[PDB]
Amino acid sequence: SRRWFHPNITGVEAENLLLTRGVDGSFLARPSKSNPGDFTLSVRRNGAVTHIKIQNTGDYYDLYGGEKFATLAELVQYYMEHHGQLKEKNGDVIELKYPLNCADPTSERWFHGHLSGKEAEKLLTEKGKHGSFLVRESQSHPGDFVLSVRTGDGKSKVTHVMIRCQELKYDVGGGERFDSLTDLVEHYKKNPMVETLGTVLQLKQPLNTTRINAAEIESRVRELSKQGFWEEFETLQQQECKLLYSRKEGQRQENKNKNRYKNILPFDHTRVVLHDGDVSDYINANIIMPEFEPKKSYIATQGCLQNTVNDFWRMVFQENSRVIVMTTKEVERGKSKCVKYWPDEYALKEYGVMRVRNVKESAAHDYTLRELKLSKVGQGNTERTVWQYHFRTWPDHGVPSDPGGVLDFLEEVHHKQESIMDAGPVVVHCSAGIGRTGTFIVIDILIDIIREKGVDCDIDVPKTIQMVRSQRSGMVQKEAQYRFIYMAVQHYIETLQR
Repeated sequence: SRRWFHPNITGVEAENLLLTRGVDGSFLARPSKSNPGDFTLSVRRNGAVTHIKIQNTGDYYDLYGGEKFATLAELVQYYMEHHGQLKEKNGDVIELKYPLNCADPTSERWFHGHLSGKEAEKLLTEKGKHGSFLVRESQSHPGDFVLSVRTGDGKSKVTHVMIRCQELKYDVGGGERFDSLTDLVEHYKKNPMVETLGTVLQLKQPLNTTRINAAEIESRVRELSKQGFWEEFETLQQQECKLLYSRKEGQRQENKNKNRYKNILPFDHTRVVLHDGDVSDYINANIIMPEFEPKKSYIATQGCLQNTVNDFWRMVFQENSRVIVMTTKEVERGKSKCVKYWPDEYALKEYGVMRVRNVKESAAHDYTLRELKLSKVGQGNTERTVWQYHFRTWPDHGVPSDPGGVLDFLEEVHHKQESIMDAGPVVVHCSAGIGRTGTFIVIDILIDIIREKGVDCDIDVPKTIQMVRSQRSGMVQKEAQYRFIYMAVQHYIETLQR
């Protein structure tokens, strides 16, 4: 439902498109062909198109020479409405007014392309349930399309609705003619077709094409590497307009300086709220609570700023967290991604009301473990041990070339968490708390399913990531992190089968 994203036009085609069926204020987004992994926002201005470059780093999105953002959709939403203002060479505003929509269905979850009617029915027979649907290119073979829906031994059935494609518009056989399959699908999702005898063709969810058996990940990763990692990742990105929840508190003027990046904010419905303060209730952090159709939870947060060290420790104590995961080096590559928030070994420091004492550091190859004792000043007895696992060897660009460093790291983290009864959520941070942080948390979630349920269980990487992204914006930034997640689960899986 991210309709203004054109998954493969050329920037030249994007110009003529904006100049012919757009007006001043029209815009679209497309992936950059010249800068793989980055994006171009094309905008019509004074009857001319300008192209704004957006870099997707492993930590955020970077409007070149401007602000950083968690997702494309949050970036567009910012300028279309909430605050924003995007300015010219001098100081004249470039206004984003009118999304120019794309008709390409190839990235949509429900779209399957070349597919027979008997293979679709088998797919819906097998993995589907009530309301599961898919859209394939026409059997009876014209150049039309077929909507296959599963409704309802004979209690269930698959119904095939044909979709006419006539002079660049789509329909079933009566009613409205739509500019794209996506508009058609969204329309008849909201207004279900009814059969002559009353059967309601509800469209409740596209047929799941991404869930696999965990024991079978080696073959799926093979298929994905030959359908493929990039297409699967783009299909997930195409779902980000469903995740534009409000971030008002982080947007309050009093909280602006508590964000390392002003537009990378915690969702209100999941943010960590600091109690018993002096505002003083705000930290850029979200509970991540995995849910699927007794568990381990996480706090995803940014790296401390100088003025937020004390609230970070307020958070750790309040939430009874006993394990921190730091995914960024102590000295990175010149610019601070996190202010040091822990004492040196055998030292101790007060942080506001909070006292912490570094009891011991164990140096491993890929990480340092710091044993810290946190307590409220004046009230030793509120004291508890917090174990800081500082991951040291994550590369500065890209992901690690082997995930064995991360897996051993997370194994230690998991056993420590398990050793403390009723420990609160594991704290995880990186620079903005979404990219690297998102990668570590998703990996640990999937590995946890396999630890409980064993190797004969169902895992679904895109849906797990979408579930995480509804609790903090832009979790898991790039395709290389996405592949890393599959790779990490694979090597974990071929260690239990051993």
